[PDB]
Amino acid sequence: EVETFAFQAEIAQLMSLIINTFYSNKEIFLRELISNASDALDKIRYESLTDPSKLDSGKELKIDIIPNPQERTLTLVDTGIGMTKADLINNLGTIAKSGTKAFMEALQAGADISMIGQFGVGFYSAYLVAEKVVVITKHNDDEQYAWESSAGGSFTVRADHGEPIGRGTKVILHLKEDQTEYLEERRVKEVVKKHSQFIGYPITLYLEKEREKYIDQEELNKTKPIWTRNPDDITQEEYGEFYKSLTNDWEDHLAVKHFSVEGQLEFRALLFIPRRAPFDLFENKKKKNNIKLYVRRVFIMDSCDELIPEYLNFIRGVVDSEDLPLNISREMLQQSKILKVIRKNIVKKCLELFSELAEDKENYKKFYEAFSKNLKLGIHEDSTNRRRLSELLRYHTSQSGDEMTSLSEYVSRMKETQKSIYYITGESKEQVANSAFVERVRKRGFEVVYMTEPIDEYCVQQLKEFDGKSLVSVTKEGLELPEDEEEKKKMEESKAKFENLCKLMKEILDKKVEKVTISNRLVSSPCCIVTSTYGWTANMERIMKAQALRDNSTMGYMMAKKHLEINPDHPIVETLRQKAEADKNDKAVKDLVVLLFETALLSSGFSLEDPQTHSNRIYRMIKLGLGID
Amino acid sequence: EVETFAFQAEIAQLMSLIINTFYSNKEIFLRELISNASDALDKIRYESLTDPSKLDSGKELKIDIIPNPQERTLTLVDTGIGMTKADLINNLGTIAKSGTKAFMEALQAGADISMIGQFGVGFYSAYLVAEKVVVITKHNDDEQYAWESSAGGSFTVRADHGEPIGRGTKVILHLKEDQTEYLEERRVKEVVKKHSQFIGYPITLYLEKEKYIDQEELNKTKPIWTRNPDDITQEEYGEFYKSLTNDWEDHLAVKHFSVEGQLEFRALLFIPRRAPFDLFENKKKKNNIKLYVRRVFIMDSCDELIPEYLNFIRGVVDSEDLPLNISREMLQQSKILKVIRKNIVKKCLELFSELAEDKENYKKFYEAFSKNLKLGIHEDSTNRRRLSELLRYHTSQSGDEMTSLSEYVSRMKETQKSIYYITGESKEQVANSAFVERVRKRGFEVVYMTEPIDEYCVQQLKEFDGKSLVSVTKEGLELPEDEEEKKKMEESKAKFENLCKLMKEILDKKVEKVTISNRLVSSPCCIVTSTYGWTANMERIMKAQALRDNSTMGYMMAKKHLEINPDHPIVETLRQKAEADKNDKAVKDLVVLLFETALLSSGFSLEDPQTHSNRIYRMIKLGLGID
Amino acid sequence: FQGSHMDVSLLLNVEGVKKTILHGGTGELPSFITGSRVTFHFRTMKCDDERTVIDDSKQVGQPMSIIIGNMFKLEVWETLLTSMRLGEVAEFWCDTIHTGVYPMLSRSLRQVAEGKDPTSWHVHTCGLANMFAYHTLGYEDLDELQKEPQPLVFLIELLQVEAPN
Ligand SMILES: Nc1ncnc2c1ncn2[C@@H]1O[C@H](COP(=O)(O)OP(=O)(O)NP(=O)(O)O)[C@@H](O)[C@H]1O
Ligand SMILES: Nc1ncnc2c1ncn2[C@@H]1O[C@H](COP(=O)(O)OP(=O)(O)NP(=O)(O)O)[C@@H](O)[C@H]1O
Ligand SMILES: [Mg+2]
Ligand SMILES: [Mg+2]
Repeated sequence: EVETFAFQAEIAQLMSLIINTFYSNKEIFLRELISNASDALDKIRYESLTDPSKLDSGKELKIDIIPNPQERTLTLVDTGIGMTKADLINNLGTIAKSGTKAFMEALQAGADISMIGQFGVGFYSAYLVAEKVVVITKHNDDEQYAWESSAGGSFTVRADHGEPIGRGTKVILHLKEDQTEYLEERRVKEVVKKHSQFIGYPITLYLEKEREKYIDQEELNKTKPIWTRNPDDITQEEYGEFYKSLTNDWEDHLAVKHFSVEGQLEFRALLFIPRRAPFDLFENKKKKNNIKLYVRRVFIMDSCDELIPEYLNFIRGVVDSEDLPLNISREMLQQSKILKVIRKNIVKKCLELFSELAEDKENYKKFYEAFSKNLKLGIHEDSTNRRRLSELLRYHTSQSGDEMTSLSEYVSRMKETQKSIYYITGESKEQVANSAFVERVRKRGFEVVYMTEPIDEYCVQQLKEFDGKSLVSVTKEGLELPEDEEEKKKMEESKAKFENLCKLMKEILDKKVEKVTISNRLVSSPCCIVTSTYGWTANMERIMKAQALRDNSTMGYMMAKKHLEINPDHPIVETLRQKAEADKNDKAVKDLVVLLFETALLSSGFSLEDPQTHSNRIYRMIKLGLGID
Repeated sequence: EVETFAFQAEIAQLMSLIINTFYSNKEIFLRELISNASDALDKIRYESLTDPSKLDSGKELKIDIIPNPQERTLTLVDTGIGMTKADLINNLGTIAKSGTKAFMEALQAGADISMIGQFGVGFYSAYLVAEKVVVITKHNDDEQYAWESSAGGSFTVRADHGEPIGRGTKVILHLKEDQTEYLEERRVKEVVKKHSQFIGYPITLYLEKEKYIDQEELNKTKPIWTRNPDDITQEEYGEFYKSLTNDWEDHLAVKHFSVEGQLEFRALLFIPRRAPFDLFENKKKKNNIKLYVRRVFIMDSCDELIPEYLNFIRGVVDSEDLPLNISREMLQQSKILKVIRKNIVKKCLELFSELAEDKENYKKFYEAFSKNLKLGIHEDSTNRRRLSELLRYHTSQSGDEMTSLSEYVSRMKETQKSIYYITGESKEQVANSAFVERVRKRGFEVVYMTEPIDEYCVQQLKEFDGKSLVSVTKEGLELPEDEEEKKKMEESKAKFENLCKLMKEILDKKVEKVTISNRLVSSPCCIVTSTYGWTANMERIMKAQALRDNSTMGYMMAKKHLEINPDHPIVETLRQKAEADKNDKAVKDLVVLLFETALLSSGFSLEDPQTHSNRIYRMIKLGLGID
Repeated sequence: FQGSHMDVSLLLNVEGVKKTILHGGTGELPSFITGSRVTFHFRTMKCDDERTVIDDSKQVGQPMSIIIGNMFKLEVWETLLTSMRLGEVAEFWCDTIHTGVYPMLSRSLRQVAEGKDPTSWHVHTCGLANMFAYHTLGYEDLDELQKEPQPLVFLIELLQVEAPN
């Protein structure tokens, strides 16, 4: 009726599958072998706690790498626990059987061990490069054995009688001719630096050189992983040394945030703010290499926008975790929601770190000068954390002076009757300061925030209001200052009087300015060009007309509707009104109106549709002035 | 002495690793299941070639999907070859043992059927979702057999004696509580459309809806790339393109080719008629070129199969044999990706070259993707010499239409030795610009380039056809000269050197060198960029970059040179006044105003335009006398 | 070099209709005054994931055209066409509110070139009487929409706007 069975596995095809499909890059074999070796040491160290006599065979815990180009053999020696003959047959012989996992589960309660091994297929990755693997073992209990294989579905166990090892395991890989580049010292050093840099135990690279045919020993893991240590005990010198070792930069770290989060997702993070912004900080193009992720002191992956937002890529550091669902190739994870939670915690702690750092005035000035572009990019993109990022903003204001002030200081100095934050954007502090738009506002004693970088436009694209106060761009129309009764009476009288002049100027510059009227934001300049309420600001339109990859047709979708704003109290405007009343039409008045519009367009930041015409008009005006004839 | 052994495997641990570690995304189980099924059909179809009597059990080959939320069971029925009890034990019950590979290798010579199941571990991916699997098979040779398992290291084989299934296999998955989202029609349809859209055989989805069972054909777009390109008409290509891209418009051009050898793959690329609106805002680095292996989706290209600038091409690349990850998501060797990129770029350039004959179709394609072409010229250094022939530009003698550089070289004067070009933010400004005023008088054709990307394009395009590109904006322009012209120029320099040094004294820290000019036929003066530094338009573009270091800009900023026109009356009057008055407020103010106007007209921004506007207002007042 | 290629802004003030811009358009906003003639390809599909085509102007080859006047065929179309720039392929995701009058207009647009002229209004009244009392048209679009109303998606490719008259 019902005949139960048990699953089987074709061993040869399974081995071929492991060799060919599991691992993409073949350079990871060391990362695996060392990892095993690491656990091999950990066990004996634990067994040293309850039995020091078991270390009588050897008192030194180290890993040695010996390349031998004479025989093309890569040797890896460790004075670890070693494996018995039974251990050789079971743990190494059986695929997917992890003796390390069995040792870990056999432990008692909670103890300070973090064995890397979890799967049981790491060792066979050695066949990615080698064509023959020999493992010479000497456990502290039984005799020395030799295990030889070539991934041919069978392995040989022999009673070894060569040079005694005392204790531990020595693996010899007879590399194939194709993968001979790993006998070079430089390749081995690069691989060790990339993958096995933070392993706790000392690892050295024995080599043979001449000076006269001496043996050179070099340690490749002098730097120790400090994130395991308690953050309070660590000193700033240790942080600086770690930063220099990690980034290979002479300069120290500007600030460091070291925090651990426990619970269902426990991990320790160590973040550094670089002292100097890189020259090529942008243009990474998926080459983030910012926050290297580690699991039990083994590198996994670079944060390709998974762990960190794009704008926060200037921050360096490491994240380490103990328990984490890991891929078969140990180069990625299984769940992205875990990465999202990591990102949430990292962003929260980064904002907390920035708030803490904001107290140091000079250090915060340096940090702002270094990464204000990144902060404003974050304001543009990160929507949930907009208040916190906004509080981290420093600006040059009219009343600030040379030094920069926060928006909170502006609110503190903000007037009692004022109900908005008046900002003006431009390409320079000097040009903005002398601009016509802020003449009236500064005349009335209202502080104005100068935003003198192109990315500032994006900053105001998203930041609509701050602390319950709305941001108002001086350039944009509808600027309504608090006005008295007499000011309103004067405004009404001027609007009544200059109606004919406004109509005439609208007629003259048809299809060039949507609306021509008087204004309350000009005190010395005759006229100004004002962006409409909906379209791109003048500076914004100028900026986004210069994008390298832009659609010309798309430009026409959000073009600004130009408005002309004249000053009724300017002598030029009164003379123009008088002349226009004298003559309903004349060449001189039309030329003056065109020239005034051209000058306002130039001063407002708009590029001329044809500067040659305006230049020629100026040339003719100069000729008339000096009377060359 | 020596004691050899044989490798073993821990079945429970291996199964746990396969279930938990092999596959990151749990939704791909269908992609695996369906795929197997396909082969079961393919096999029998092959066995129908030499034995039609083997189809007497069932004359129809189809795949049916039946979700049942009442019992929370997902059923997949196929009228394939089926498996015997021996086949059940040998293939399903053994991991890493694939019957598909054994069947494929037993074929005589080279047949025409390619199956996907090399690895043979795919089936177990069903346990990503199901907590129980029941496979009801009925091979023609042997009785019905039910195969029940729960990935617990054991499975049960049972005589079925249930309702007949004709011939084939029916796999029923008892979904676990968490993964109940796969009973919805939308999720199943989306998964099938994403992964197994191009399965050759018909895939039918069953459902219950008045209150009548319904069947919906999930796959309708036949894979045309397998068919011979000569047989396919244009209507079929357009229909396939519309189905692939969900676009109301049809394709503009199609390139269907195949490369065979050590790397065998066939590709089908489409140039659309109209460019996308703002795809650059989104990432859009994917969903452009989709890679298929044996007619199943593998990965979405992003800078690997195609460069960034050709991401507008929409197409498919299909290869019969490629090394694959165990996850069936990504490839193993990136060098193969490099080879694919090289071949695709070569074929795309060939496609553009052969398309260039159609004048109107070219004009449209260029209007759509000139930005992409120029970005590729900026990036792809190896293909600059071939990409440059695809450029179309507006010249002084061209008019509205655009001409290639080859036409310019053909029309180039025999004396003429270089291609003169000028960049600006508009065609009208460039046409009326001061710099090109003299050249057009001498008859030399000038190339207008009026897009921001043009500066990047000419940063790399140093020369063409052995003729160098010369920026009219840049200093050192030297047209062929007559002896009389050289004498006149030298005499004018000897006459005006005094005014030149006086202006240099007046314009301290503003202009590096003040000289007479050869390019200014009428304008009073002009500001000309130095030899090595950034040009005015390029400097403005770099100043307008959102993400660029400000402190570094001054290193690449050029040094302005003033060029004066000896024959303009204003310059002669200024020279006469300077000779009459060595120092004077009026002459210095005039020279400052002239420099400001030249800076504005050349294209440079102004450090303080408010001062210039105020000076204009003051001189207007003085003109009109309003004081 | 810059990933960002767009900036959020306001548009499409009226509720019940979602707007997306599939492709760009050359020129400024077209002159939209009463009496102007508008020529515009249109396509109407289902909002569902299938997006099956209901009405397509491309297969017919005759771009439907209207005048800027009080034809009151459908107010939302009269607004969308006005709120459009020339040469602009666009997508509009309306809702079930506006698309109540659609089925009769779809029948008229399918039968305008099928052999029925819009110059008669008594035949439509006879059809309404038949629907109310006698029988049913049985057209697929009528059954799909009148019996069950859903939001719709409209692809609009306006060709040009002429001077009035
Ligand atoms: N140097 C060594 N000393 C002692 N035992 C070792 C050594 N190297 C490997 N082993 C044994 O090899 C077994 C399996 O090797 P391995 O491939 O690392 O599986 P693992 O323990 O899961 N490590 P990993 O595959 O990276 O997860 C371990 O359980 C160890 O008992
Ligand atoms: N529905 C089926 N009908 C017939 N034979 C099947 C069916 N499913 C599986 N088999 C056989 O059982 C083997 C194991 O299945 P499977 O694990 O899916 O490998 P595969 O079908 O070859 N595809 P893959 O595992 O990705 O290599 C297959 O190779 C076939 O020989
Ligand atoms: Mg291991
Ligand atoms: Mg499979």
